[PDB]
Amino acid sequence: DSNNIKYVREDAKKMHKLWAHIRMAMEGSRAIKDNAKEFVPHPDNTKAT
Amino acid sequence: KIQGLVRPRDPYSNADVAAKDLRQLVDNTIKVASGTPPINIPPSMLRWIQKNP
Repeated sequence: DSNNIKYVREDAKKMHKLWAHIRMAMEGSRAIKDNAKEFVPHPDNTKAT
Repeated sequence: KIQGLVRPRDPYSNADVAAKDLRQLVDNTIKVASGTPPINIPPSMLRWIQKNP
């Protein structure tokens, strides 16, 4: 938590997730409906099994 | 390609002459037909936690 303690925090590896989310949002309904799971969690995992 | 094109000859006595003839070889190119078995297009049922397009 102490930011004075060493930490490395600059590389695109940090940002690929949100960059990809932006890209599929720009793509339209095809990508979003296609990759539904990370946006819409299952109503119940017990049913999902 | 003619086999006996060049022959020994005897000008002193040619005697008889061996007959010759020319032929025509035939090459080939065979046609094969490939394909694909009928592929089912399934509904996206790998959706426990994994995604399915």
